Amino acid sequence: PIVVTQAHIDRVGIAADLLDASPVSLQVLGRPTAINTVVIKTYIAAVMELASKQGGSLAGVDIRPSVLLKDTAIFTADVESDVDVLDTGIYSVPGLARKPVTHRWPSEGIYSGVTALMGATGSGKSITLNEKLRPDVLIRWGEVAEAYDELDTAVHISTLDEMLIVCIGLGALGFNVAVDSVRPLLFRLKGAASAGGIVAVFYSLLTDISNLFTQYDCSVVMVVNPMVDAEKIEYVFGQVMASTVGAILCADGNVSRTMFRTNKGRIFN
Amino acid sequence: MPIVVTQAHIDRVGIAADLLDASPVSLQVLGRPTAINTVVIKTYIAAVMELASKQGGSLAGVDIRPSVLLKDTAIFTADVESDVDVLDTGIYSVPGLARKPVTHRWPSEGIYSGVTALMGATGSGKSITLNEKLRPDVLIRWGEVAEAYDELDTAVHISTLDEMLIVCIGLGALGFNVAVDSVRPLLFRLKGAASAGGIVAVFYSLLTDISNLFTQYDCSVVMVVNPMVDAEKIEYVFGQVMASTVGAILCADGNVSRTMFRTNKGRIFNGAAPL
Amino acid sequence: PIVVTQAHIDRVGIAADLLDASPVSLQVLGRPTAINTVVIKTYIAAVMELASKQGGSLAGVDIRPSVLLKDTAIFTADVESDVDVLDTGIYSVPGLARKPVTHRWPSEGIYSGVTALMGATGSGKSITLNEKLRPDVLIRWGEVAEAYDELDTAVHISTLDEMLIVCIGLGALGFNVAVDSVRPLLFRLKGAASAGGIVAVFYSLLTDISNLFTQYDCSVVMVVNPMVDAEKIEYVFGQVMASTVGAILCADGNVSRTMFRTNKGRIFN
Amino acid sequence: MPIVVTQAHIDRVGIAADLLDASPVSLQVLGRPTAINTVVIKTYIAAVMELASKQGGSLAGVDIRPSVLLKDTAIFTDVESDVDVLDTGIYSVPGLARKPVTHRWPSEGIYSGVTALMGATGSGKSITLNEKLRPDVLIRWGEVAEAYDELDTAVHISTLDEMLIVCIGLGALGFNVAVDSVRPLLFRLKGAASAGGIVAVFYSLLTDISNLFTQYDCSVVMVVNPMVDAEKIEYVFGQVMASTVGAILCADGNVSRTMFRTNKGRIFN
Amino acid sequence: MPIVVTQAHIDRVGIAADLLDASPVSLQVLGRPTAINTVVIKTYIAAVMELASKQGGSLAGVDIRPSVLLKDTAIFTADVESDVDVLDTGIYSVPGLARKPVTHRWPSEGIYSGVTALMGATGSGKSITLNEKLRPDVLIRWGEVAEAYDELDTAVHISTLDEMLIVCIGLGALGFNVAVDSVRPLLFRLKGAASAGGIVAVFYSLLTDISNLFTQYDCSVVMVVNPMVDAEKIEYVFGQVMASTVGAILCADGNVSRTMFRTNKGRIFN
Amino acid sequence: PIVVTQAHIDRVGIAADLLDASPVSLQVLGRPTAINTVVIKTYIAAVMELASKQGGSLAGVDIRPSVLLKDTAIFTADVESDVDVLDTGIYSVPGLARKPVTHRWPSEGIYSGVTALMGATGSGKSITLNEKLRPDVLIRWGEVAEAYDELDTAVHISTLDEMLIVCIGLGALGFNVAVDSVRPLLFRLKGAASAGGIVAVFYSLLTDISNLFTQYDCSVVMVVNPMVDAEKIEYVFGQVMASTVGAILCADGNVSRTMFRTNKGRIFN
Ligand SMILES: Nc1ncnc2c1ncn2[C@@H]1O[C@H](COP(=O)(O)OP(=O)(O)O)[C@@H](O)[C@H]1O
Ligand SMILES: Nc1ncnc2c1ncn2[C@@H]1O[C@H](COP(=O)(O)OP(=O)(O)O)[C@@H](O)[C@H]1O
Ligand SMILES: Nc1ncnc2c1ncn2[C@@H]1O[C@H](COP(=O)(O)OP(=O)(O)O)[C@@H](O)[C@H]1O
Ligand SMILES: Nc1ncnc2c1ncn2[C@@H]1O[C@H](COP(=O)(O)OP(=O)(O)O)[C@@H](O)[C@H]1O
Ligand SMILES: Nc1ncnc2c1ncn2[C@@H]1O[C@H](COP(=O)(O)OP(=O)(O)O)[C@@H](O)[C@H]1O
Ligand SMILES: Nc1ncnc2c1ncn2[C@@H]1O[C@H](COP(=O)(O)OP(=O)(O)O)[C@@H](O)[C@H]1O
Ligand SMILES: [Ca+2]
Ligand SMILES: [Ca+2]
Ligand SMILES: [Ca+2]
Ligand SMILES: [Ca+2]
Ligand SMILES: [Ca+2]
Ligand SMILES: [Ca+2]
Repeated sequence: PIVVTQAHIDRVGIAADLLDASPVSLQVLGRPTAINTVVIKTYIAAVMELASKQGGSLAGVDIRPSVLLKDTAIFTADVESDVDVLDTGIYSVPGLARKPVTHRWPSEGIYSGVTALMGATGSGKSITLNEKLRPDVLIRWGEVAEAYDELDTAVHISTLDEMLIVCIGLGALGFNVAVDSVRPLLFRLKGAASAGGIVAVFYSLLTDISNLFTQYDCSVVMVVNPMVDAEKIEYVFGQVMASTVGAILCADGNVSRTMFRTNKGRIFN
Repeated sequence: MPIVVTQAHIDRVGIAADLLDASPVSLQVLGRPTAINTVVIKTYIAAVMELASKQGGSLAGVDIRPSVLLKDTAIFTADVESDVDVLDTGIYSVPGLARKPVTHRWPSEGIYSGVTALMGATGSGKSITLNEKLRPDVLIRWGEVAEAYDELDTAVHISTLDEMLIVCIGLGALGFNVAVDSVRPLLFRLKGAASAGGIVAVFYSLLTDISNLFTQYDCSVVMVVNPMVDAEKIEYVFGQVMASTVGAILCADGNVSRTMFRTNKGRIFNGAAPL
Repeated sequence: PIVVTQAHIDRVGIAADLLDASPVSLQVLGRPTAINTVVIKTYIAAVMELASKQGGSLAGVDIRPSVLLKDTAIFTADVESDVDVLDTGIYSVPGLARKPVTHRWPSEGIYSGVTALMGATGSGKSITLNEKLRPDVLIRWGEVAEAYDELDTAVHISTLDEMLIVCIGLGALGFNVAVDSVRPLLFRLKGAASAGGIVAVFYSLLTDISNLFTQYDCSVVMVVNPMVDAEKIEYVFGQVMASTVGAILCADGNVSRTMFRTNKGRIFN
Repeated sequence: MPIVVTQAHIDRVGIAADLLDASPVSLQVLGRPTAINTVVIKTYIAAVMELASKQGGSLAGVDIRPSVLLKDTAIFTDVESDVDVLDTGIYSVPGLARKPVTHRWPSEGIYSGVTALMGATGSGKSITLNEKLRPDVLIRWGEVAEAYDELDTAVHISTLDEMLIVCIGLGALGFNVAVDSVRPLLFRLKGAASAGGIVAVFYSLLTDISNLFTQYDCSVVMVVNPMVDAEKIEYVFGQVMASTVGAILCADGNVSRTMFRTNKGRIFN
Repeated sequence: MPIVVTQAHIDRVGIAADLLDASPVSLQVLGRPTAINTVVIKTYIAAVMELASKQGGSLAGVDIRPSVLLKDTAIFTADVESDVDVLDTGIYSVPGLARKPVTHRWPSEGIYSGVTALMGATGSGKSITLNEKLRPDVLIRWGEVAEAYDELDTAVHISTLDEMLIVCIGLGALGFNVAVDSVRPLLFRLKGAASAGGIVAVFYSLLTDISNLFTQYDCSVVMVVNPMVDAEKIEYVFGQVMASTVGAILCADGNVSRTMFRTNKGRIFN
Repeated sequence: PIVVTQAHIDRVGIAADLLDASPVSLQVLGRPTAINTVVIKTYIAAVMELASKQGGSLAGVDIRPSVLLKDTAIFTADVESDVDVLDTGIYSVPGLARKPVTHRWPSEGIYSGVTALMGATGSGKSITLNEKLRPDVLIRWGEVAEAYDELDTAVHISTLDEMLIVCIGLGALGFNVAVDSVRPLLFRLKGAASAGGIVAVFYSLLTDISNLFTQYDCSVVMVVNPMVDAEKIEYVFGQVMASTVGAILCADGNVSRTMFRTNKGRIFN
């Protein structure tokens, strides 16, 4: 189940302070788009109210944003992916001047941010995620019908707005949030593929997503499976390590390589 | 050759209407998420049942084509380019099922509701395997040249993607074993930059979105997917398709080279089961 | 000459019925465009009236649509080849539920549809067509001045609309229509080249053209010459076999391979 | 060096006007078909004859340039190169149903149309043209300052409209017109390169240009030098032979291969 | 860790304002040339000096971020595509200096004003070399994940390209040793057809335009440049970057592989 | 210094004449754009007045167009580089019917036009330019801070308009003008790369620039260093020789190959 501890209730105020304190945006190949912080706060309030009506034990089905919120929009006419960078400007989510909040998951003493669970198709990413990682909240998005969908920890979303709402909203409260998968975004990345058979803005997006979680004290594990050649996966994994707080590589059902940025330092395997 | 409507199908009509009304769905490709008008599918089911009633249960595939039964065949309800910022359009994937999906005996025993993808190079024996080994109840024929399968009473000739989804969701929800030969009109018009495997990445997302659309409406559909891909990259593309569908079949030299089915007994790779 | 028999005159009514019975469209990389059936009927009536001015014998020059019709348009603001496929929709010309009408040309018992005469430049396609196939009507499009242009069977067109008018119009009446060449269309096909150095929509167009002829009981032979590498022609020919009712490959002035879908079944060489 | 107007040229003026008025023509590349204003070519012929009358018939190439004789040099009366082929339509200039008028230049008994003077850079194309071919009128387009520019046969143009005006205008009258070179058109041909490292519409354009000259009884030699690999030139030359009435290949200052479509048939070397 | 304002910096304030007003500048990429609003940089300098006055000259990088000091962070003053005719937009390159550039002691002795590119593969030791071996006065952090360098009092966290240029031109002109870790948010968003070396040609033009912008405002800036390039193609790109920057440093296996600096004693290669 | 001789003063009238006599344009992948000749004349007049105020000895800094002219625009809504060639038309600057004016620089008896100083990065182009070629006026564009910027011959420009103003303006008067570099124009050439890893319109632009100088009796040396592979430079230099009046190849700090079109003929090394 998804259980709401006193620790989560005590974080509600802090989560609001974090969201209000820093105005954030996101950019991909178009123009920077602001994130409406209010929506995330509204989601937290709705989750806590429902957790209250229950015995602290919540069902992932009941906490999906489409059910709790009237509108699921986070981003507040239309720009092409091939527009001059000087006409749109460039935005990256700012870093944290203070020391980031540490976590015990996915690794001991890991800083707040994003962890990328990498590997070829059928390498055992989903298996590693649910058996070895054991997340508190499992966001299921753009994945086919599996055994993980019947889990009470599973929260089924449709949009990128919904993913960020659940990730920032619940992650800030202290929950160990995971996403299986981020394929709907990755498989719709438009642009000229750079070195490694993948668009360069992919690495910028991982950093922007990681810093978004670092700023809101979230520890999120994302399954990242982009369309890349069997031999080019090693290069891409190395590049992703330079763009995320955590990185896990899967091969033949087992964990091939690891990287975690902890309070004890950067740890490689 | 005929399409027979059992009491089991008649009893599913209400259930199907509820499934459609219960969840609002959309679809996206490289542009803006587009809503699916559920009403049209319900209207199609009502028209099929009414005609099944006039005839003696038994129906001809020719008579159940949407262009004949419905005044308008539109399912999707100004114009966006395939190269527009992903943040200005947002991203949509059809949501998964929180409950256990309805199991089926076709195309494999104890299979979950969703989509099965019948892969293979040209002349690998996809259409042969589909009609001889699989034996579907309803055969949707789309963007295929004149073959023996067109003279079959199970054959329903469509022209649009809207029509394909109407027949697939409409009849599939009622319990019919629906098949699509081919899905090529869609595949050959996929605009975008080709990813690893000489095919657009959104192709795999579309298969998952189509699979979940059928999982939500308790459909068991087999779609024959013919990719414009090099002889050596077909193995990679299949491996990728397996991770995007409830069922996958590879064809090579008139036979079935590889299979994958997500059953109630678990995920089965290359089983000892004749189709 | 192009001789009009009583058999052709008796088909006029049936041709009009076939055209009115089914509304058709066509699509390439843009949006589906409807085919104005009326124009084809008007062309048939004009050919029959001229046939009547002569002794049933017609000169190919006199039956060109630009001469017989006030407007040659068949397709009834502007869409790019890289627009969302969900905004335009997808269209394929529907198949025939009934048995297709059989023909004696280009092969015995062949079903109505299209035959693709393939081969490298100077492989003998035009020679094979005019000497071995010997068509009743020879549509000449996008080909330089040759001996075939002085033939009374030759009808010189300029547009794709004109090609379909003569192909559907005369083909429905029972004439053995041939197109040399379909290069104006092929060489202007915009889009990213798929496996085999050719746009994938090329194979969809051949199927849509074939089914358009199957629906109107036409037996047409089109010279399909692709800008493809000398060794990649075998792959493309195999791909075309899956998209047409007939397929003929030319090499060194001789017929290399054949494929025909007949009443006796699919025949390979 | 001078351009002399014979009685034979004066007697062709009426016929030339009759050929231009008889058939309405257009041209297409990757966009939409654009009509050719025939009147402008007639106006040019009348201006050349009027000047030939004032002088002794001995005209200077400098004095017969369209920019000097005509107030407006436009022959064609905004669409992207990546637009749906069904929204623009397809156009190819129609073939001649009658036998084409034969010429003694560039080869004996050659049919009216276009001849492509091919070869690598510095293979001796310009040398072969002026020394071995000896053209009556030498159109100079997109070429650096050479000895051929000081010639009284040289007519310096700037636009494609001007090229067609001088080619059709003077060529119809019986003059042996040559173009060195067609490089500004070829190097501005936008689109995805097909087999041989060159856009497929290049071969369609050569056929459309050839048929335009076949219809107006012109015998034109165009030096065609597209950006192609040193070893891929043999493939491209073979493909061009299937798209033109004449084809000449240059290597090490000499003529490597030749192809001409004559009244005695197609002659290869 | 702190950012100290010397009398030398205070004496440069007037000169900096003169340099900015004297020459109107612009920037171009694949679109149309866009003017740089000089006033914003002057306003930033005034805000930094006023805060340095309230403190004891000792400033925290966090307090000097433009988003905190300025109401509006825009430097560039409807929308053009990256594939538009070059003749319809025109071409702009920031002009060179007719006079001798103002030399510095950092990143190398007697190096002319401009930009230095800190190159290398991912995890080659660029960030390590920057903070340990280079020791910058001001460390601009942009498009980089949470690291130890973010807790430094020299660290100034930006979000936009406008902010980067404000801090680089503003503080660099006063004489500060400014560094950017990194410029990945601009590089990874560079739209266009990749030229020889698996990278867009306008990348080299941008480095020269950025270099000259610093040369004109007597700025000594070190930018870590890490574009998506193949493991073996990095040598070619580094050689090409040397022809586009005043300084160039290559990193390999945590150490400095190669160097290039344009100094008063001449161009020095390793 | 930049010294103004009586020979330069005597050319002022001839320069205005040459400029008024022929209206010119320029085209790249868009539409042809006219060059305002008046601006070049205005620049010449401002340079001569300043030369007359000073001792004839000028400073490159004082003759920059941005300082002498109120507006630096030469070209007089927005077209994409992928637009139909038939909708924009094609323009090439016309050739000279008369003999081009000869020069003693960069080679003896060389015709007026452009010389391309080619080579890989650090091949010695800028060293060869300033030590071996010794230009009168040195235009500095798109280059980092070097020793050449402190020179009194150096004139710092920002736009393509400014480059043409100084090149045509001072070049017509008899000055030996050089551009280091033309990289801001080369590196911003949008379009599909042809054979040799470079856009085909690059060669057309060199010919158009050369002919622009041939028409205005200029002798200009431009260092041309486009992004091309280390082994593909030989092919490109070969194509450039067919597009310019002069061509110099640099390697290992010295001159590898040369080509000059002189009054004594074309000289190769
Ligand atoms: N092609 C295959 N053949 C056999 N077993 C496979 C195949 N693909 C996947 N599997 C099995 O599935 C497991 C991986 O499951 P899963 O976690 O869902 O992979 P992923 O999330 O990386 O796509 C493997 O460890 C293996 O047991
Ligand atoms: N090139 C060929 N030569 C011979 N037989 C062929 C050829 N292509 C296909 N076939 C035959 O057709 C069968 C496949 O038919 P079909 O099911 O329609 O293929 P698909 O649907 O995959 O295109 C093969 O098993 C074989 O008997
Ligand atoms: N380059 C060539 N050299 C010699 N003969 C050739 C050449 N190209 C074609 N031919 C001749 O022309 C014949 C083919 O003519 P044709 O039917 O017009 O070819 P296609 O229509 O395929 O282009 C060949 O069989 C051969 O006799
Ligand atoms: N790189 C070169 N080295 C030596 N001679 C050359 C070179 N390029 C051209 N030539 C000379 O120029 C002649 C070709 O001149 P030209 O007719 O103008 O060629 P093209 O028009 O094909 O470019 C050759 O026969 C040769 O004598
Ligand atoms: N894949 C790796 N395996 C082991 N150590 C690594 C790896 N990647 C980076 N490192 C360590 O990190 C150091 C580089 O850190 P850093 O300066 O942040 O690199 P960069 O800024 O170039 O990405 C290396 O010297 C090494 O000690
Ligand atoms: N990578 C390098 N390593 C060493 N010296 C170099 C390098 N690149 C250039 N040089 C030096 O600079 C000289 C070339 O200078 P320059 O003319 O400015 O080059 P460019 O051709 O880029 O204009 C060479 O002769 C050599 O002394
Ligand atoms: Ca998975
Ligand atoms: Ca089939
Ligand atoms: Ca032929
Ligand atoms: Ca030449
Ligand atoms: Ca770093
Ligand atoms: Ca240099």
